[PDB]
Amino acid sequence: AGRQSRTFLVDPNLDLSIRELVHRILPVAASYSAVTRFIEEKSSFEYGQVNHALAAAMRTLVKEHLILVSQLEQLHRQGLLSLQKLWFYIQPAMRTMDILASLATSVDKGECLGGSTLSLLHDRSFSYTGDSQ
Amino acid sequence: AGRQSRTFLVDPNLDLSIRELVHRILPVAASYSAVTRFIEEKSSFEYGQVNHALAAAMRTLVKEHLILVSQLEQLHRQGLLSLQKLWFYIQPAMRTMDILASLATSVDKGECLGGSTLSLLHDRSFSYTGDSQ
Amino acid sequence: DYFLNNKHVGRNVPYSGYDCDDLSVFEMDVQSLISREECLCHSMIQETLQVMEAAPGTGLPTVGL
Amino acid sequence: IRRYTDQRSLDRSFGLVGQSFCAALHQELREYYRLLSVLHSQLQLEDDQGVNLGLESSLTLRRLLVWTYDPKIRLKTLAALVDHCQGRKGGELASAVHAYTKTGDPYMRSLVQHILSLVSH
Repeated sequence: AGRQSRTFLVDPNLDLSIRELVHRILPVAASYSAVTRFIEEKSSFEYGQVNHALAAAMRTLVKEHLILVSQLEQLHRQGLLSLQKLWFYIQPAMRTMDILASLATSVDKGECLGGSTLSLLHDRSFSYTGDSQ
Repeated sequence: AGRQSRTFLVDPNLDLSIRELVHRILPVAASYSAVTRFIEEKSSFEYGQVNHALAAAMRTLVKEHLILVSQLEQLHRQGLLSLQKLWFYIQPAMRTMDILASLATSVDKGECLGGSTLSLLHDRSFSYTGDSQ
Repeated sequence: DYFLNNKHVGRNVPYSGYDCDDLSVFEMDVQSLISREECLCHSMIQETLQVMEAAPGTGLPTVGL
Repeated sequence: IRRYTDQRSLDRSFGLVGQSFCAALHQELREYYRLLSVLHSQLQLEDDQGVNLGLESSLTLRRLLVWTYDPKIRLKTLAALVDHCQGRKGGELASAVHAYTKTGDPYMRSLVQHILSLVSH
């Protein structure tokens, strides 16, 4: 509904602990969906070359995410993937996607364009001074 | 009750020979409990580097004891553990834990700290002149 | 490095085909990374079980004490 | 894209510039079909080998999506270019090509630059 984070419906017959783990993981998927929406929206030429470049970089990171997901799918096809292993493997991916989504949401809220977008990028880069990744 | 060795209540309806064997083994468990209590308390940062290191070494030995106990538990689960085999295997372990607990109790009675603790350790090392282990 | 695999991030991007050979290499690299983490996990599990699996009273660090 | 190419390949009235644009489009389409053929061959190799080789060639829905992510962008860009160039010819076609050159996306920029240079030659 609108520019809101994607909400998910979980089957009520799922384990409560399973449901909580799912609710803990779903934020990553919401971030992915938001990033894809941002990429597709700001990719219009009208949004300017800076927004185009932002979308391209996001596309590269999305490609990396998709590669990761496909490898996880392969592991699942092997039956070697447990839910706890999934959480462990996704934790770094979860953090990366969350950072990307926070940046996307900030750019979208600010309607940053050109030099204002560059300023926002500088400020965010200082905001991530503590997170080497 | 106080700074005493842990006491145990055994079901009175046990075999007298079994009860006596239990009472013979229980001293090892009391020493273990006392040692663990000392380790966990003196493990606070407040205890200084020397006492902290002593507690850490005690913790390592407690971990080794737990490993041994887990293997014995496995043998019982495997049905390979007899009461006499347990007694035999723990007798040296019982003596080791008892020596460690006696040293801990002596340090605690002396409230030995720093150089006084090191002196007490040296004197204890001379006290084990007859016990190579 | 995010910029190293940024083939499509550039000023003078040469006209290339759609050839994803580098993409296959990147996929293999990520798969290798995941497999390496899984192998490390499996090795740690095996080592810890093997330590835990020694004979009763065996494997103790204070031999004979 | 193929419908557009077929529609314009028959029009002699499109002139040499229109034919050149169609030729460039056909060349890019040939490259795309080559890439698609390679991907098909990899998926076919995965199916025929019977081994669950977790190689990038195994036909996963996810693997397909990954391999087609860049192709999807390429095809979308080409389709948008075709739509924007619809009805334009001659110097108007050249102007339409130049207008698409102002895109910010470096991959789109490279593609459009190559197409523009080839059609303008």
